[PDB]
Amino acid sequence: QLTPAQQAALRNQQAMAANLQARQIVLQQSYPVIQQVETQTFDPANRSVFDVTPANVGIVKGFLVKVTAAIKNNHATEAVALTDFGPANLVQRVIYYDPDNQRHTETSGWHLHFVNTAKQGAPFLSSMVTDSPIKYGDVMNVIDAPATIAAGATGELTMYYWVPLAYSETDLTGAVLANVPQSKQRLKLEFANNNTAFAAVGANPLEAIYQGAGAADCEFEEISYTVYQSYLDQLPVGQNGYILPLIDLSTLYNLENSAQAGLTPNVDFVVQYANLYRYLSTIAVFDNGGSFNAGTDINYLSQRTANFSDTRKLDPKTWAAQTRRRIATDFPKGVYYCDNRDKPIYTLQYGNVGFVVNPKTVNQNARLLMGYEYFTSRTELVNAGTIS
Amino acid sequence: AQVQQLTPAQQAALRNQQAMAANLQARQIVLQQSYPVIQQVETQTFDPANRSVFDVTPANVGIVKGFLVKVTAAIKNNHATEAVALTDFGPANLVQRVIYYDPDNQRHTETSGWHLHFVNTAKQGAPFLSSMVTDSPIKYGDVMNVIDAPATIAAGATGELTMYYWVPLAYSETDLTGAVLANVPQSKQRLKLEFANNNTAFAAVGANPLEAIYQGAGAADCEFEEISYTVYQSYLDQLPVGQNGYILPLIDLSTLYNLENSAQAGLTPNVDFVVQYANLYRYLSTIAVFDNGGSFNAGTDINYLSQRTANFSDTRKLDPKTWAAQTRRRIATDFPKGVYYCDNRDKPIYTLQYGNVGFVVNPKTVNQNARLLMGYEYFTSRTELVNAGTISTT
Amino acid sequence: QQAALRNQQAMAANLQARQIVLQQSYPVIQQVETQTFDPANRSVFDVTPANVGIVKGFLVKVTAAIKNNHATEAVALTDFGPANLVQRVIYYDPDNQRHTETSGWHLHFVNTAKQGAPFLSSMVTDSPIKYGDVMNVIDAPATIAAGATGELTMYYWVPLAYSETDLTGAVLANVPQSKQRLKLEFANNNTAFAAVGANPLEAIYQGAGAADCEFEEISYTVYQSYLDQLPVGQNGYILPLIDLSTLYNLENSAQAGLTPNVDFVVQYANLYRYLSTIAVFDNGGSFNAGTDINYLSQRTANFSDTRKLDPKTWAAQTRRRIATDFPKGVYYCDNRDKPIYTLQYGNVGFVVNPKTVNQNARLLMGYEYFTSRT
Amino acid sequence: NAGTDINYLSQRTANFSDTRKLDPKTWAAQTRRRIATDFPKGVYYCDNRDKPIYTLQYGNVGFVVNPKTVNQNARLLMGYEYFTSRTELVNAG
Amino acid sequence: QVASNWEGPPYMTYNQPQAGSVTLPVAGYISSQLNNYAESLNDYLASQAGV
Amino acid sequence: MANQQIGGSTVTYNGAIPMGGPVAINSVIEIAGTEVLVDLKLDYATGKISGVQTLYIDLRDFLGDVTVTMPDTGQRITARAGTQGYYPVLSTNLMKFIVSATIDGKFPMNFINFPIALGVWPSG
Repeated sequence: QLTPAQQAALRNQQAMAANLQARQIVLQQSYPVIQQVETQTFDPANRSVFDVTPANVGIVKGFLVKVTAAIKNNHATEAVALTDFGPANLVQRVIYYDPDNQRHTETSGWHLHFVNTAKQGAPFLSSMVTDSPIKYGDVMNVIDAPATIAAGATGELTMYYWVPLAYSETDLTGAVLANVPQSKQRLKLEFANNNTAFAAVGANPLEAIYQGAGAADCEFEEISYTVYQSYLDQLPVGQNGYILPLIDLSTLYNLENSAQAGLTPNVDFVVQYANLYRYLSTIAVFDNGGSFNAGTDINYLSQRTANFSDTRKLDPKTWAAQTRRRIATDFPKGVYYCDNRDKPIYTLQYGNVGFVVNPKTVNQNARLLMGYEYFTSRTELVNAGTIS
Repeated sequence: AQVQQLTPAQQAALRNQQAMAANLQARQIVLQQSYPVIQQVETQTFDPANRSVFDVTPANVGIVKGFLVKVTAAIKNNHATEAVALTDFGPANLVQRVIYYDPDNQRHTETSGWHLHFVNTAKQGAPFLSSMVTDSPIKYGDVMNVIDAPATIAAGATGELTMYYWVPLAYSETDLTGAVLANVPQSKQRLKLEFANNNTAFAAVGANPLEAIYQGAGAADCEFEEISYTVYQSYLDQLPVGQNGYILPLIDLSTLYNLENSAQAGLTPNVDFVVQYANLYRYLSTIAVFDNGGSFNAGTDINYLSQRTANFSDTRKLDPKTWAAQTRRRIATDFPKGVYYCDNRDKPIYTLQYGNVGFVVNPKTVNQNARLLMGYEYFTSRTELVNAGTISTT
Repeated sequence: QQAALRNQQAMAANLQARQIVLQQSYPVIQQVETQTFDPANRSVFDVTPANVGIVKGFLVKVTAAIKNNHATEAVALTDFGPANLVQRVIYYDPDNQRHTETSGWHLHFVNTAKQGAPFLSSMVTDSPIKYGDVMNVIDAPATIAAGATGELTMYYWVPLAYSETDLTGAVLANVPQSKQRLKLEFANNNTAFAAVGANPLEAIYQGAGAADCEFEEISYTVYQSYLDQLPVGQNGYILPLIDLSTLYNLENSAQAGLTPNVDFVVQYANLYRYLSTIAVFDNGGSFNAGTDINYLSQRTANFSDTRKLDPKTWAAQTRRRIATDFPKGVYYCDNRDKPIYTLQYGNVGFVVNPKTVNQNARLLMGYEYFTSRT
Repeated sequence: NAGTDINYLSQRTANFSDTRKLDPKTWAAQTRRRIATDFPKGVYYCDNRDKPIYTLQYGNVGFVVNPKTVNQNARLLMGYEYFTSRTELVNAG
Repeated sequence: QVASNWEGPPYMTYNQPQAGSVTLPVAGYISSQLNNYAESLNDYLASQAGV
Repeated sequence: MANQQIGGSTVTYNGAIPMGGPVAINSVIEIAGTEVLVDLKLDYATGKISGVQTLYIDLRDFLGDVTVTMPDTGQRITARAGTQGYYPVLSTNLMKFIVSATIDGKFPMNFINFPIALGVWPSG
């Protein structure tokens, strides 16, 4: 007793036990509701940035965003073809904001798709090809895009995005309480337009959808989007009011992305985990000057700690072998996943953690596109004994 | 209560709490001290032009968990120039009906073979007993042909089908709800199996390929040759006898895990067509087949699908693509053309009045003989299960 | 019995300490050795791992550069394929106790069985985003023509702990005079290329030009996965004591003496708790997809069978475990929900009743089991 | 740059909860009430003279910059102005 | 009505091992226990007869 | 001169007295078809013989040589043409054995499990 460091450790142990108890009361007594909040069809030649107001009901868990599009190739003779990211570049940016102006997610289009893949164990909303004579397979075309739009043809695209607030369906960490009176929540959505979704032969196809010799005449016709809100209702009521997990709702499950530049061949390139977050995953995309290679331009990927010690330091084919253990496939050409969900990276446990890439080949205008996925809470920072 | 009619804390108050603490204690004793056995119980080869309905007597051993039904069929074409092709449900239409009566002469599962196949798909998380295609150089894949059927039977060729059915009694290998005790000298327990005729398994061009297996121009001359079948009983042996007989989970062996199916009619375009969930059942999954007059479309004739409630009107209301996206999370693919699945396993529908929860289809183009073929999966309980009697030979 | 309460109170204290180690320590994976060699000189190598923390497995990456020097004929890949690149793996405890002494193809199949899918393979999907075979984690060409050179790669997971969340079978390698050891034998030029009409069991390629196929190199890399930064208390380390006392082993064998329409019983050892069984019916250099076996079973001591199934129904039970079929001739039996202890319920055996038996036909039996001193 | 490479600037307490999170044009609007003009390109002022920032634990108040465009060799120069008490009085005579 | 040796109905529990029971011992093992052997036979016959 | 080595193989063996009994195994070998594999892992697991420590190889009527190989060790004890003999072997808990010869023959072979010192009946 009597020391504020261990007096705070005792009430953090009691608050964590009462939070896990109140969580499973909620997940037993509530009901999952999913309802549509907005639908709009537009033209990207006029406007391509939209803001959606979700409903302030219940405990919000996340958003399902269907994006449908039509693309005409108006070239005379030349065709185009899909990129490696493809229809995941239909959305360029997803931003969500709390009713307290707390930013939750600021992914790109491709980074939100890869976190949806890595949290399923398979490519997101795909259908496996089986040997069954019963006609399963690709019936409804949930995520669909033509591989080639010829000169004069038209291609229908479909894409789905799960924008997560809560962590999972059994972990309500990051969910937004919305059954109290408060400000409105904000879900900003920037879409692909006629400048960012078609790339010429030789341009950087990172955020493009199609690339080819007829991309100068390609254009959009329509883009429709539908947003569905997934939330919990009929919340349980106790003797003191609502029974709520009080430090799960005040924790943020976030999905930033970033970038860095300045890579030198055969020199270790460190991207530090900057803030005091609890990092859960990490996606590195090696944009080697518009070129994307399957590990032949990287010597090793690694993760360092404070005393310069690698806690994993693998070949690019061995880094991809740990990816196949989780999602049962490979991420696209140039994308490197790092799972840390069992022991999250926290730069207050063993010092400062970094992310290392040692490149073998470096082209001009080469960069490393990062994507983070982490937890954020409020750090309590008591004084231990002496002040001086 | 805001969304559900009975709000799982106050629907737990409608059950005896002292009787379910003793029920979970008896289930974990049974699963600890028993052994999973699977035995072949009946085999028969027949020609369906003579006989097609078969009563199969299962063995009176242990606590029964389910039945594995292997059906093998050979099909001759016998046309001059035309060929037939496999339908969408395909080899799953080899069993037309399956009925099970327990030792207490209480009907457990009564449905068709296509609906039994889809519940077998939905509980696995993948298409039932299928092999996925991978990139591995080691020769995995389709080696043994567990479920197998030819895609095209040419003019004067023979095709060989194989199909497996799991007829569930217990819900899972751990939850022993719906299992029956059969460790008795005699019982009124049977397994009725209707099979495909030469009339219902071949459909001509234009006819409804719902219960059919093959469909084409040369379907008038198509014949079966043999529809040999095999039944495997899966049970738990060596029950933990304590004092006064078998230690049994009494509420688990008195609950039924049923798989009924139905057919609703009366659809008109651009309005809601509600199918009422029944009273006092605990619904776990719903399967709707939109038979649109012998034609099956991939979502393009539905405005939206929904699950409705009396108060708190729509709980989910999605596009046909968004409904299929919730299904691709569960079975890692989507069901065949015209089939729509609804999962209710974490929150089962148990609603204490009749039409309080309903299933909605809002169609957008309706043909003449259009109907919805519903398939349900639920828990129910009409009986109580007091303890039994012993012999004591003089 | 009063002695069944302390051995359940010892499991409760062990499971309390397992969730302290898995929650309050750091998972590390670091490279311990790499070496490139020519298999004409040597093919058996010993790998000294790092003696730190709680070791829970090894990841072995093997590459090869097979060249076909024939004049006109080619060779084709066998059914086991690149899984015959490591001929044997042997692991030794820090107290010089042998844990795992299986072969290469059996280590790959338990890797397949513990995942629910073929090990480190990419499944084919309908997705328009270019997922799939990008990095070639496991890769080998299907044919190697005359004068060509095929590049192979193959990954093995040598397990010590049972899974990532279950630390049973793990090895505490923080001991002073540690004898921790990992033997590895590789395919030389005599065991990897079989002629037509030979036994393609331990081979990799087989064809009319296998008499002039040879290796150019084999490189291996070993990675050790372990748990660092263990919780230290006042009385010392906080460890799952009867989890590190238990072994988790993988063995293989070879039985002979098969007769048509006669049951062939292989007995389970009474000291082990068997978790899985893999039987490869090698019918004299020929492999068949169930068309030479009447049934397979798991018969107990009296005469009672527990799973007496047709070879197609036996394959139906493995398709709800690994979601595909093993190669032709390979049969899998799962007992993870209830392990074959065969000390608390009689003497269980494994039965194969064959239909056709050729000359020099054998039955290879891979095992996977727990072991302790209870 | 004149605010075109910063998303927002802020002052959060327990690394979580911001107290003045503003975009660069509203941040410059708070200094036009202070010095009646704009500081030069790249210079951002934060006034805390009415209630000074004073913690008892290190890092329990932070200064946040969320950039938008970052070039190589980018650094953030931080000028401070603060009061500090001495441990005793100053020995007048 | 309770009996100190009643293990349940004797035609159902005579060949049944007990609860934990990894390996069963024999009930007696001049060379070993003798009056424990005789009382292990009287306790078994009292189970088959119900006091 | 003074070329150091790179890799050796450390491995445990059987050299003590069994707490069962002195137990040998007659495993008469038929060659002129292939090489012959002997696997005694089944006997080790099922309660029988604990580990092969000595071989008795009986080549009296054979015209060629007979080679026995341990795979965990690589030891290649090769008995000679018209001789019988006791040979101590370095063998592990894996009792696998690769028996070979030159041409033909039937050979009485005993897997002995207790230490018998070496001897060979004719010498030269």
